[PDB]
Amino acid sequence: AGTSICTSEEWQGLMQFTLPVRLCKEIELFHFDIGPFENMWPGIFVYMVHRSCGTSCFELEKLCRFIMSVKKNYRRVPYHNWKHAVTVAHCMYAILQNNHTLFTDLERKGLLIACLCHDLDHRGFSNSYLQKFDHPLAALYSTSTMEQHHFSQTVSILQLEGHNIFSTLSSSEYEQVLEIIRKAIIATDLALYFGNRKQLEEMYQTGSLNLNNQSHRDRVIGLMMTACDLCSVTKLWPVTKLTANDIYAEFWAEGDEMKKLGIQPIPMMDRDKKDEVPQGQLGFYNAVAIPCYTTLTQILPPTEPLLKACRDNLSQWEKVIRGEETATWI
Ligand SMILES: OCc1ccc2c(c1)OCCO2
Ligand code: NI
Ligand code: NI
Repeated sequence: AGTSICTSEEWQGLMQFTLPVRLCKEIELFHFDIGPFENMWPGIFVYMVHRSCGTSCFELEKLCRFIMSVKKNYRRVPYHNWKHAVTVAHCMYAILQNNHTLFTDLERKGLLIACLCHDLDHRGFSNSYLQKFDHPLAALYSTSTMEQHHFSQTVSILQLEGHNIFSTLSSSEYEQVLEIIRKAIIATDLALYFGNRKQLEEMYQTGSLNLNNQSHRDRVIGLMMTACDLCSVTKLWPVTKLTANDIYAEFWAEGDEMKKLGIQPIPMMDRDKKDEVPQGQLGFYNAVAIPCYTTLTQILPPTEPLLKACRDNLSQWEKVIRGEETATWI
């Protein structure tokens, strides 16, 4: 109930934080895994913002309050949590650094912030669940239900005293950046990904894709958001596999609630159907992840390492299906 706010100790601590020198080099790479460095995650975000947008893009105090308050409004759920927020932001940083001048200063700061915020106050339940059981949120937001809520949470945090990192923008640039963030967060609704990707593949293959056309830009940015949101599938296999365990803990908890409401879940959400998981992953990679990174690589050639890693992980799920897995730790 209400919007949570960080403590003075929390944001002052982030302000004083210094990143270890060895990580500077690592943070630039797509395959970088934030996993082993939990205490450093908010500092890693400050560092990314500073490298991409400059140390004077945001007032430091407001930025540190914003970040630690964003952390506090992520819930202690197995997957859609603070750790996922930072992984997705780190992916966008790597895409931006590799394609820096294609995007405006306004886009870069808006997109890094949109990624950190894009799953804010997630409860561990899908849009499917919310709409099936008529949660109050599905009443307010008929489509892209959680994603409209995530944007609303983003705006609530900007409105806390001393948290508005965008105040110093011109009134016109302020409206523009909030629209960038809104569109980017809405785009993380995978329901919209399928149409967006299909349209982009068409525009690319006919050569009509034009980044000077606002509706095209919006679409490319949309696909960036998908690519960052799904980026666990572009890490090294052990990291990808561990994250999948977290995703499924959420799914299985949702399916458990459905059974309580008299309805059997989709197999993916049924903890009594774990044998079906590897085939389900194969279907997910073939239908979503591979086409996403394939199209993104056509449009932004330097994102190619995301696609190569995704392909390597598809191969590992194929090994699992064939019974060729080796020892795994949980
Ligand atoms: O982050 C990778 C990822 C996101 C969503 C998924 C997923 C993996 O696998 C099963 C369906 O949903
Ligand atoms: Ni989401
Ligand atoms: Ni997400």
